[PDB]
Amino acid sequence: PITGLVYDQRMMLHHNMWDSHHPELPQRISRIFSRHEELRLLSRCHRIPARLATEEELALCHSSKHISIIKSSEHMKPRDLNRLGDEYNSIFISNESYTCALLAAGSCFNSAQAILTGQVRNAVAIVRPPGHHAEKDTACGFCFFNTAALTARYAQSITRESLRVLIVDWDVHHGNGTQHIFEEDDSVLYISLHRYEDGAFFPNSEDANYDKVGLGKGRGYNVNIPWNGGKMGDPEYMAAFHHLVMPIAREFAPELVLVSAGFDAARGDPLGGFQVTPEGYAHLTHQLMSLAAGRVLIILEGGYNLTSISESMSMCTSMLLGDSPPSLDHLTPLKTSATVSINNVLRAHAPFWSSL
Ligand SMILES: O=C(NNC(=O)C(F)F)c1cnc(NCc2ccccc2)nc1
Ligand SMILES: [K+]
Ligand SMILES: [K+]
Ligand SMILES: [Zn+2]
Repeated sequence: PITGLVYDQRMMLHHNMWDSHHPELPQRISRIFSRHEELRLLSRCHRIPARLATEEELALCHSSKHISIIKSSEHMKPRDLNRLGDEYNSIFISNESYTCALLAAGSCFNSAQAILTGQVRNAVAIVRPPGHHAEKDTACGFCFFNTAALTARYAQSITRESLRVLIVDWDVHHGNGTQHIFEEDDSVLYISLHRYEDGAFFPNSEDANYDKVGLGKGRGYNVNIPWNGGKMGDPEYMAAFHHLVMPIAREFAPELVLVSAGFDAARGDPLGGFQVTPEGYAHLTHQLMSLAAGRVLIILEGGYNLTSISESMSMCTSMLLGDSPPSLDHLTPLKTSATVSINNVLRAHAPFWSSL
């Protein structure tokens, strides 16, 4: 019963040279690492090394053009870097960005390999830049390559092509990239909870609504749980897991669970406006550990309050290590709109999931 942990300080070299206080800070990953140290969680984990993804690995989800453009930024002067970054929605680029993104992806491949070969039971990946907004052909929302989507394909590449991978994306934003990449795929079940506001929240697309259930062979294998009109917190997320995430996941019977674990739904986050607590995140993790024979990989996505994300992700790792869930606060009655969101998803997915 071993928990893997990957962290490599080289991943802080990706930085914003015009706005050094941009919220996607290098010290996001070092602060999470430090909090694992001072909670004495780090020494309880088995350290998994980082590595670069290869270009061939990137091609599992991304076009050759996009790979070549981000790759070319390593040798760019600042004027090129600022101009290229401005070609995307919410991207900054430095000469180190490409390498950091390769390290983020490769760190997760190694963690997935360790899980799948039984060297560890589960694992946590403290990586940046994040991934779930990255599309097949473009960068977006602080993400260059879709680390979680790539890890699901990497996992299938070292097992069998049809390995059932569940991606739970509890970052406060919709994983537009992850949805698109697997939208026609029934071997990767994508479940995202996100602040939506009828499309008035980044990434600002109706693709995130509950009626997008997947396409072609993938119909039923895309589950959007969109939040509207309400500062959601632990009661709402517990309810979504009880009514939607856990029943669908158990029916799917994944062989590997990837968490796109953004922590910007956390209490205190400057962008998300939500109030999921560190103990809420522990319970969400503890619940996901009842799937896939405990084979869970927690991948850092967003989350921008350094104290909030450090405590929040440390508590997830505590659950991975087998610690008992901390007690939740008395769960207030669900915001009315949250009940409406859950009922809309239930109606959308009852046709495909008999457990609903
Ligand atoms: O937090 C986000 N996405 N969630 C993730 O996990 C990500 F890290 F992969 C996010 C992405 N883009 C934006 N654009 C707007 C804006 C840019 C700069 C500052 C403040 C706002 N916003 C929020
Ligand atoms: K999400
Ligand atoms: K899918
Ligand atoms: Zn986010």
